[PDB]
Amino acid sequence: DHVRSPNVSFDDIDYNNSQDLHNAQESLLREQWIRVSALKVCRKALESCYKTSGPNHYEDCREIAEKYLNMLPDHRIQGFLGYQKNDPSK
Amino acid sequence: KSFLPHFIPKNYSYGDYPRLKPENLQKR
Amino acid sequence: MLVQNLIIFNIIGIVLLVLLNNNNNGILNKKSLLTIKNELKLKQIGLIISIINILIIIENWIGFNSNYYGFQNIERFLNIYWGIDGISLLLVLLTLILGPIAILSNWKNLKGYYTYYVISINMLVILMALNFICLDLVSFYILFESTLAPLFLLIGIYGANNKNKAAYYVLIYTLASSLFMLLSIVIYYIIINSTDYIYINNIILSINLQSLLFIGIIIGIAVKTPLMPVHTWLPTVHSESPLGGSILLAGVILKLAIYGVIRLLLPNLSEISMMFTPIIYIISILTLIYSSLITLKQTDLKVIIAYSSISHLAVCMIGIFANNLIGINGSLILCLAHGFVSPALFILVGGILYDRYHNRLINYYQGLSTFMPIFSIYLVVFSFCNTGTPLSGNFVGEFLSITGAVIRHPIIGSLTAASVLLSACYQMKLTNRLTGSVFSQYLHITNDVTNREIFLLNWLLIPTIIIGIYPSFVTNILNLASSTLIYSVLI
Amino acid sequence: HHIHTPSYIKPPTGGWNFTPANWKQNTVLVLVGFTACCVGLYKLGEAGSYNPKLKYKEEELSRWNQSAK
Amino acid sequence: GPHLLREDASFQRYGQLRDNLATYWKFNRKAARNVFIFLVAVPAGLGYLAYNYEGKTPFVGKRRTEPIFEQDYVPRK
Amino acid sequence: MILLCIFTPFLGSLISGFFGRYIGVNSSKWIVCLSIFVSVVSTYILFIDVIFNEIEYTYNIMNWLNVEYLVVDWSFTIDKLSVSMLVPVVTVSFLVHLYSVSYMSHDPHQQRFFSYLSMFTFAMIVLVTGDNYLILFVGWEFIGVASYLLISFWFTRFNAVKSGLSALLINRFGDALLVLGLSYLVLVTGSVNYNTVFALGSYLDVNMITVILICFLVASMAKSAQLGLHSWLLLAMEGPTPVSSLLHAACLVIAGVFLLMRSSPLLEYTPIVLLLILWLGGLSTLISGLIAMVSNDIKKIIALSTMSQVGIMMIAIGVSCYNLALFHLICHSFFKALLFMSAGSVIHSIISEYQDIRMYGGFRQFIPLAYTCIFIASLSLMAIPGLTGFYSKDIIIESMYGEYTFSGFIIYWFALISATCTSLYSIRLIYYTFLNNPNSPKYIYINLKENDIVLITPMIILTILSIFGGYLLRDIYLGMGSPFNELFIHPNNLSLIETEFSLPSILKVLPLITGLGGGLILLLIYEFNYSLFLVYNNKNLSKLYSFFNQKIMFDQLLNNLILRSGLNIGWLLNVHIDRGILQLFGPLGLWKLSTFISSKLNKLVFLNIGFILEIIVLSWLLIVFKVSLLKYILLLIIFIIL
Ligand SMILES: CCCCCCCCCCCCCCCCCC(=O)OC[C@H](COP(=O)(O)OCCN)OC(=O)CCCCCCCCCCCCCCCCC
Ligand SMILES: CCCCCCCCCCCCCCCCCC(=O)OC[C@H](COP(=O)(O)OCCN)OC(=O)CCCCCCCCCCCCCCCCC
Ligand SMILES: CCCCCCCCCCCC(=O)OC[C@H](COP(=O)(O)OCC[N+](C)(C)C)OC(=O)CCCCCCCCCCC
Ligand SMILES: CCCCCCCCCCCC(=O)OC[C@H](COP(=O)(O)OCC[N+](C)(C)C)OC(=O)CCCCCCCCCCC
Ligand SMILES: CCCCCCCCCCCC(=O)OC[C@H](COP(=O)(O)OCC[N+](C)(C)C)OC(=O)CCCCCCCCCCC
Repeated sequence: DHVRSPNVSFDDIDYNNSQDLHNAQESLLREQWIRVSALKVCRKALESCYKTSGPNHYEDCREIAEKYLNMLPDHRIQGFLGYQKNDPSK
Repeated sequence: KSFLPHFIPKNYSYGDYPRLKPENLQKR
Repeated sequence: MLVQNLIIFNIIGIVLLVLLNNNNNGILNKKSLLTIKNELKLKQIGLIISIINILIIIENWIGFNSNYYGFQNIERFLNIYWGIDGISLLLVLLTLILGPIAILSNWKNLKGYYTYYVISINMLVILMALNFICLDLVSFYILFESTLAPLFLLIGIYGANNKNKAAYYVLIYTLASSLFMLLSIVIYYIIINSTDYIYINNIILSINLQSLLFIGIIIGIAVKTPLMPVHTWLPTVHSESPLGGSILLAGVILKLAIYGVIRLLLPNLSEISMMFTPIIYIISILTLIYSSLITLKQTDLKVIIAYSSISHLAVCMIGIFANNLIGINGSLILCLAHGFVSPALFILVGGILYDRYHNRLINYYQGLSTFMPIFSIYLVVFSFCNTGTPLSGNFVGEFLSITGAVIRHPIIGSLTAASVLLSACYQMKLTNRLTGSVFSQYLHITNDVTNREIFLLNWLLIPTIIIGIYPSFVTNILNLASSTLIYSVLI
Repeated sequence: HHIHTPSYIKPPTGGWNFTPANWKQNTVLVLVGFTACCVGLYKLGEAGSYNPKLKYKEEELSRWNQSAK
Repeated sequence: GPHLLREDASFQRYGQLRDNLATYWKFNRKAARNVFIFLVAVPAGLGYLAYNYEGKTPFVGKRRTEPIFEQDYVPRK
Repeated sequence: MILLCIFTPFLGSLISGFFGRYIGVNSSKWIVCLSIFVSVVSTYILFIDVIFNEIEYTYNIMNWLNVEYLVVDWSFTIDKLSVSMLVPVVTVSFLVHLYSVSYMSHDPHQQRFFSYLSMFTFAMIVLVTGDNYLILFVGWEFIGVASYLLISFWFTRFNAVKSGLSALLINRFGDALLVLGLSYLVLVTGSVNYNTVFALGSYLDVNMITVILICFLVASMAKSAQLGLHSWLLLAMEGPTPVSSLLHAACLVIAGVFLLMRSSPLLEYTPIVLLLILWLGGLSTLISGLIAMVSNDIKKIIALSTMSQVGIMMIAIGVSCYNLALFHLICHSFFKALLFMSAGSVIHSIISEYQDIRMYGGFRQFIPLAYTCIFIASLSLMAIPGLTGFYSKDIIIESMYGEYTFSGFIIYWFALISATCTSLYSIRLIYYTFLNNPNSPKYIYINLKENDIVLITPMIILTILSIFGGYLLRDIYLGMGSPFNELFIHPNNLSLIETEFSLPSILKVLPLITGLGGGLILLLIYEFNYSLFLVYNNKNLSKLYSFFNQKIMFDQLLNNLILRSGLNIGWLLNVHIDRGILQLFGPLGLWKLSTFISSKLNKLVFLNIGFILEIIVLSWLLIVFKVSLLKYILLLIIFIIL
């Protein structure tokens, strides 16, 4: 069937647990791919709004375009190695 | 009148390989 | 199941060919019956063995999960753990598919000793294929260097006039450079007590130690891709090695360097890879530009193709060191697309022309389209694939690799676009001459492409265009495996 | 006329003024072949094509902009 | 086989030389000038461009925060 | 209906390509002509639906690229801009294929010719109908592929072979810049789809917009033969005349114009690039006409006219008048294809098959139908009032003055001179070929006869299009307020009104006076006072004549300097790096080092009591010496090796 993301953070596990570190690595990967899925859906709305609105696309699709331009920098795959090997609070 | 292209050496030395004046065959 | 069957079956195949062909050495002075038609039966058994190896990886492909994170088919054999992921699975299949092609390319153009050649080809294929399924650094090095023993003898026995020069070059350039990679592996086993992929991927080493380990490994990788300035072995080896040796060298052996980056650098030395990327990009960009301009002045047909391979593998190196999915996928697709086009160009240049005229000098060939129209069609078609014309897997690999470089480094990654112009400069200078003007006065009219050579060209062209039009056959498998290599902490 | 060496040079395009003896027979087959799946192109095109300016109502798009706001 | 290629001695001499240029190469002042340009000068130029703009180009979804067209016109007379 | 317009020419390419051996020469030509005609009728049906009824078609075959956020589909969409581009492409392609049936009837290789010609047609349809830039790039590359095979079609001719390579490599230089622009588009916007990218044009950084379109500008110059990458255009005359009639009318030379018109939603938000397009177009209009007045090959003269007219489209794009550029693009494809067709008619009619107008003369009576086609097409080219070139070219020239900027005023004079030079080289071409005293042998004129009806028919059809067509279609593209949202014009850049109301009446007829008045003066000199055109007398005139006849010496400068030094760099790298320092720091250098060292060591192995006793006793000094001296002993030992 449709498997699900085992929501597991690096912050709540012991890396010496081989299976727990594997889940946190998988958990971070699956949440980034969903954000890529969401970004593509938003871009689908932008394309349909642009085609239909014609010369009205500047006003009609303004907030859709603004949201796509905001999500684009970070709604991409970043990997799990960066956050696994770095502690932001230190 | 007719002149050789650029980057054509006026002399060379490659062992026993025959030494000849460069002839641009396009002008034959 | 995979590794155990792939090794046991091929050992039985190796022993079987030795038993049949060496049972009559003892001053029998007989005429045998397997020696007829250039050892046809012994050639056919080895050809069948190569195809069966492709069937073994398929049985494990049917059960492969593209939506699973981690190595699959995890197996223990000879006290070594063997596993496969999306990246490894495609490289294994590429390696095994070229096995039958290497044998068939040398079906009737060897002076003798066909059993030895077939065994060495099947031995080279399995050792390279096993290199993609090992799961530790030491097992990677064992399979990385084990190919040198048969490859050295293959060149020196079946090679061209300068085979002695080429055999020494491959043995010394690759062995000396890989020993520097062994030094880094020994350091890993000393301070961490293991060389397992997963074990070492989780350890962060000091930034100074990561620099020393990176340089040791990169020396072995840079020579084997190859990159400037340690590339001088490849053109000499390609021009003298037999046709099957050139196919495996240009199709698999060079791809082990990219897989070395994927295993030995990205997941374990992640912090230091970001530091080294500008240096990697500079070296690779100059490798691409210099090799393209040098290719213009070449006069040997098989050396021109050898320098063409260096230019495209610089692009593969650029893509794999991009820290994004676009570049990594583009580099992997370009590796597979190159794995078919480059062997095809060696068959056209060093397998069809050479088997008829036995001369690789460019000055003897022109106007071939007058009496070799079928050869000219395949020559022209593969030339446009080699320059990354769209509808070919090369373009999809090249465009994503260039795009991945631009995303990684907008300023210097833009120089990668010179691959589009420079590759067409030297490739279409050679093709425009072979198919141009009157049929050469130095050649006698002979047969056109035969059925065997048509078969080889067709089945190297077909995968290139299927990947070029629908690369999602490959990107679906690579998607989850490639996403693990990215290192970034966005806040 | 000239010598075309047609004994062994038979490219897919013909090689120096090649018209086979049974060209009328083959031409009808190719014309049938060309016409048959030229209709196939038409049947596929009418089913698959769509108007991208009529897929979503303008009222549906106003909600999108506000929700994404 | 049947020697389908008409071997040319001058072609063979020329081709043999092009393969063996390394024998006659001398590390003179002319060779040193080209070695410095190709392996030191040009890599340094790319070396300084790569690290100068390392992480200095955030060009993903880059926005426009400044007008393009002028509001008022001023004649030149 | 949309799949019929796009892929039917591709089926015609396959049939004459692989089944040409089986259906023969005659039926292969006509079946390919059948496939193009199906695209003609399909395009006209779609033209009514799109332009007149505001209906868009889109067929999404399947996904091409699906790498994370980057999603590229094999989709083809037909809108006002796309269906307008198909009108010159498919129509002229059909009338060139039908022309080629009788023109190429003496060629031993006709199945291959019609395979390349139809494959070229399919690529151009792909370029203008793809839904994103990657699909455009697929057509962009295969146009260059098909142009390479068509220019080098007579591959036993050494000139045709090197001309096909020249066209391919310069365009591949443009492709390398086009790829970079697409990579930067993915970097900034994450997409190549027209619907996504064009919605973001206003909100993107100006520098990012400028970088992408500068890359698009370089690619546009190579295909459209603007100044800098125009050298391949006259080498393209080595191909058969039907190739010239197609490539230079509704095809590859216009691909660069389309790329800039497609990008108008982005191109409007970067004035600096538009300024460069204006100047590059203006320079190429002036230079092309000046070269064409002293050119002597009839196809080269027409080819230089093609370059001059494409530069007229570039200046229109520069002032953001995209609608005028598209309209002049459509009209030019009609009367320029006619000029190439009517030039090939004269070349075939003369039994010597000369192409030099200096060997022509007194042809008007013997081939009156060919003269009429050239005459009408030239007048249409010369923008004679009432004709199709008048409704598309006069407005573009006047729009330069309607800009009321510094650059607009400069380029107006460049356009005005090009307009005047257009009349000059048209009259000169007509005089030498038709109205001059006969320069050919007498035997030529008794055999000078018109060609068959298959050659004539497309010329008549294009002749009518060169008379009325511009007047009928003017209101679609040039009408004020006519909705063409595919070509976006920013409200700050609308100049159609001050162009139409503010210009002086002297400038409304100034191009007409100089062309008609100047043309008559030129015609009188040839007929009555030809002694002024013996320019070999004056040394300054000879040098000025030689400079333009050699095309501003650009081809010499390109080959002798840029190409020679480009190949010499590879030679220097080959000599001093690959065969040089990398051998010294490689096999050859280490072999000499090994031989030197091993020769020293071979002298130390000999059976001698005194030798080994001395070495044993010498080693005792390592015990005596303090260990800090080890590196000095190491340096001393290396000295002894020498
Ligand atoms: C010289 C060598 C000889 C070989 C030369 C020719 C090579 C063969 C050409 C085809 C290349 C193979 C690629 C097609 C294989 C099928 C790919 C596929 O799986 O399509 C699936 C597609 C969407 O998938 P889905 O929605 O999930 O439904 C299916 C679920 N299994 O579902 C679909 O809608 C299927 C649609 C298939 C459409 C036909 C594809 C054939 C190619 C025509 C389009 C090519 C792109 C257009 C390019 C035109 C030029 C710009
Ligand atoms: C990118 C690829 C990278 C891979 C390349 C790595 C190798 C780089 C090293 C390059 C240096 C060697 C190449 C140049 C050496 C040429 C030797 C030579 O020509 O002989 C010089 C001289 C003898 O004179 P002769 O040769 O007869 O005539 C002069 C010609 N001008 O006699 C001499 O002066 C030679 C010097 C005497 C020997 C010095 C020995 C020093 C110690 C040995 C060096 C190696 C150390 C290795 C240590 C571990 C060994 C187990
Ligand atoms: C996967 C792991 C496999 C390991 C086993 C290797 C094969 C053993 C062969 C022994 C039998 C033999 O020497 O037989 C000889 C055979 C076949 O020669 P032939 O043409 O019949 O001889 C001629 C007889 N005539 C004249 C009657 C026709 O040559 C082979 O098989 C060659 C394979 C080995 C080459 C590479 C050597 C590398 C050594 C180091 C490896 C890391
Ligand atoms: C978009 C993808 C399009 C695919 C289908 C296009 C049609 C295919 C035509 C095949 C038949 C053909 O042209 O090759 C066969 C013809 C043969 O010459 P001939 O005219 O019979 O004269 C025969 C007289 N000789 C023998 C003197 C030539 O050419 C040649 O060998 C000429 C050499 C150039 C090779 C052209 C290959 C073109 C491939 C296109 C690369 C993308
Ligand atoms: C560390 C960075 C990566 C480098 C990888 C290793 C490259 C080594 C160089 C290639 C040598 C080669 O291939 O040896 C093969 C060459 C063949 O020479 P030939 O062409 O037949 O000319 C020689 C004959 N003549 C001139 C008469 C025509 O034998 C030699 O010269 C013998 C010297 C061996 C020295 C090997 C030392 C290797 C040390 C490696 C670490 C410094």
